[PDB]
Amino acid sequence: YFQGMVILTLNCGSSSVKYQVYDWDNHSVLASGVVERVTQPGSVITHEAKGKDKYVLESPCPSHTHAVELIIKTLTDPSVGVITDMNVIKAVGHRVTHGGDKFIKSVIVTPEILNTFREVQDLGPLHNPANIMGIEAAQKVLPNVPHCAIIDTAWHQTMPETSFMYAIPHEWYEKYSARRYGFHGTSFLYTAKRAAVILGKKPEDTNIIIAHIGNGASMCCVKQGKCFDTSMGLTPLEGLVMGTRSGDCDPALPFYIMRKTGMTPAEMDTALNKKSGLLGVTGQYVDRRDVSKAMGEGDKRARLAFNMEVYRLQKYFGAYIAALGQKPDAIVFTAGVGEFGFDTRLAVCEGLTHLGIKIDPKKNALARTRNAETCISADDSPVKIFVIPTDEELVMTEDAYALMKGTYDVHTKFTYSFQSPNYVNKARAEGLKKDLEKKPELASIVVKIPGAR
Amino acid sequence: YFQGMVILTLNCGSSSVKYQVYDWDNHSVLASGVVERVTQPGSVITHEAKGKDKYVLESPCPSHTHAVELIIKTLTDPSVGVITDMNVIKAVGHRVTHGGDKFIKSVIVTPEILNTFREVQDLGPLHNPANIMGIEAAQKVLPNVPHCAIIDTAWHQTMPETSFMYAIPHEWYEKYSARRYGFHGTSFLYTAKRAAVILGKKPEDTNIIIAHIGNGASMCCVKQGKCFDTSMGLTPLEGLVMGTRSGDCDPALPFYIMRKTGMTPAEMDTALNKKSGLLGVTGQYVDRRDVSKAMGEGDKRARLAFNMEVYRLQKYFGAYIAALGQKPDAIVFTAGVGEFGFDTRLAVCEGLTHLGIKIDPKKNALARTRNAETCISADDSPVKIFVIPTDEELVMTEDAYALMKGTYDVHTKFTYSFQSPNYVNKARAEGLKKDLEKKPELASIVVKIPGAR
Repeated sequence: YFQGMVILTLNCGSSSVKYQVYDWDNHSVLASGVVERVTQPGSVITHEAKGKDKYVLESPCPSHTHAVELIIKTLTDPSVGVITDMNVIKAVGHRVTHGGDKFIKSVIVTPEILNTFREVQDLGPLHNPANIMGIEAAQKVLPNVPHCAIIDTAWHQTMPETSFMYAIPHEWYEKYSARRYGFHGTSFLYTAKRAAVILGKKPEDTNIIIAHIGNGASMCCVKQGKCFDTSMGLTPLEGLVMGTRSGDCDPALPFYIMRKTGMTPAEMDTALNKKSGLLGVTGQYVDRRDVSKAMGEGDKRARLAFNMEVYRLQKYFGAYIAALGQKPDAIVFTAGVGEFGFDTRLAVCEGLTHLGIKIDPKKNALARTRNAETCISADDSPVKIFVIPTDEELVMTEDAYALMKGTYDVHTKFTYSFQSPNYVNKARAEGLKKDLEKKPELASIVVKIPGAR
Repeated sequence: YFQGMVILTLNCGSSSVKYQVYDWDNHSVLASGVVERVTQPGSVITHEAKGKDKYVLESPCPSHTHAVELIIKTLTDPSVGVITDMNVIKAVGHRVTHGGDKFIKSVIVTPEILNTFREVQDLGPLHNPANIMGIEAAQKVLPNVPHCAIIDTAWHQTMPETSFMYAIPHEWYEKYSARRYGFHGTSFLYTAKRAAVILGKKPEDTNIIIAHIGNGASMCCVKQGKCFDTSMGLTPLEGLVMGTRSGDCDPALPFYIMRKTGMTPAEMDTALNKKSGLLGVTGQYVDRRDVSKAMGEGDKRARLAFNMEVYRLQKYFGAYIAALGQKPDAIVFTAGVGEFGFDTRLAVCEGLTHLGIKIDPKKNALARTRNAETCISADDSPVKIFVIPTDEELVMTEDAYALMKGTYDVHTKFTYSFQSPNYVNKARAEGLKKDLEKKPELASIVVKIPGAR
């Protein structure tokens, strides 16, 4: 088939470049991978091509430009590559963490848009610099395609002022744009649209609450198909318990600890972002799988951390049920913990039965796959409970494709491929076949999509 | 009657001493008042004796000791005083803001207890110093009676670790006692016991949520008669919108503003505590009455502030309903806004009807008095809604009396006078008679107390 409608997506950190290559016309992920230790000694690419063994190559990358060059060379390599030449790529979608209130939707990057991103860089100091370096790097390597910014905060720009304002001097909002922004926008967008499909409803008629529980974790209250409130803040620090981030805390606590320790703002910022969360409580574990294993071994710090995560999730579900003003149609679990953390999901939902959330423990225990969307609520639960594995890369891919085509708009005026009842994820469909060979009962909880033919 | 069982209560700030004199055996408030501008030029006492016109006298008070001496001289004065001599006072109850996790209940002050308070002073740096100066001052003026500490954090010491731990390095808890403490303890204790009386239930069987909405504002989740969670934090800054405090905020926001402004921790701490909240949003108003009046005049900043307060209250009610694991027996509004802010109460409760909270707007509009406990929910509301005017001074009075007598203990093992169905507040009963002359329909919403004869 025609292989020339390929989209590259990139997510660049201070020392890494994650990539995916998507063939739009054949609806397939051709490859994904990561360059690690970018700007550091020992840079190394790990490249996973469809149907091939993992490929690993050490090659120095003192800059993000070297990392993008290494990706392209690997993708076009005759033996391990997946595209015939670099011109097979027709657009690049880049992750940008923070758009302030200057960006409500994805954009094609221009010099003026880059200047605008510089205005907001100070809102996302720990993330935007490397995202922008990645844009600048890829623009040099792939100069003849549109480079698009898909912005983690943009989904949340529908929040009303009563949700996004902090109770702070109004001049801090007016002069410094201090307000709640929220993150995980591509994940919430994707899972909100999938939830509408599963419910058989137009998005604008849906009222749902989504928990993206990954290493970073946040919740979104989706009222009439749009973000109404979300748990992260000006920055990704606020809200739920996370792997290394504190989430919610008395704003005066960091200042107290500073007076006790001598730490300065940047150090306190690092402690709250890199040494808190589950790692801080347990003293050693970031991954929820390690927390759960240690709890089962009797580790009281892990048991505490697990329970703190559960309790804060319960409180946020309660808060956002209140915020919705009505019973939600559904709650959604996504990201790694949402998809695999059956014990977290059980403990959260068992504490919410008086709010209409009734999990079925047998269904919940079966939902331990990234390859299927499932319903784990009891048949008669007032509120449906879905596990919807996310697909941030597909949002980035489709935004770049639609911007390149000229049809992209904000989601209240734009229709995504994955809003179709007949949308399929080819790689996940193949993985599900394998999952069902080993656990046939999983088939009984896969969602039944209205109108899917 | 015998007039010699008198208790003095004191609440000392950096420039003020508030006092009340309670005759225990005659169950009556003899006087209350305040010395203002203590330690400052123009110190002045305002003294309100039962049945008398307000008395105001300017008299220099360079120290809290001078302020306590002025109070005692005024109380024993032949024309404006209320007690024959200083030895009529048999105990003094002092407000202490912060007890850390070292104090779970009220105590008679000794030198060793004062040393222990010094260990925890750094947890309550903005409040404890003047509270302790007040103790030391009154011990010199009234050396022959017990001085008792009634501690705003103590009520909350029943919180379990899953509620009180922040997701921070465990060493910050272990070395610096960093955790959630909560405040308004005397108000929550009093109103929780009154709510149990009104419900006709033993306290240990009650599950209620209390909103103390004063200039400072916080909420308490009372599970099985004990604090389970509360909205203030390590310090009084966390949680609800307040007159000048921010409440909840991304912990990284103060550090961002610092980089934008040059402010240092103590200054940022002052901005978040003294220039935020309603004052920050509106730019000029602290009192909810001014916010509501300005909203009615069309002030968009006041309308925003009012709505932010309402919305955060809704979210906390939702969170604490979740935390309870069951429908609450009741929600309670108290303190000045809880007692008089009918518009806040209406807006909050109308957004919670799907959580069982059904206000009756006619009842709600009648509940604008400090002189009665009322029920403002619809007759068939799943969750009762009570307005219970608080009485922090009575808790302080009774704790001091019971400590002096030797019967005091933590509230799970001690019975207060106001747990009786037949408890009456004499001054409020007289004020209610006057309220009913002007608004007879108020009588229809006054609580009917089971077992009250």
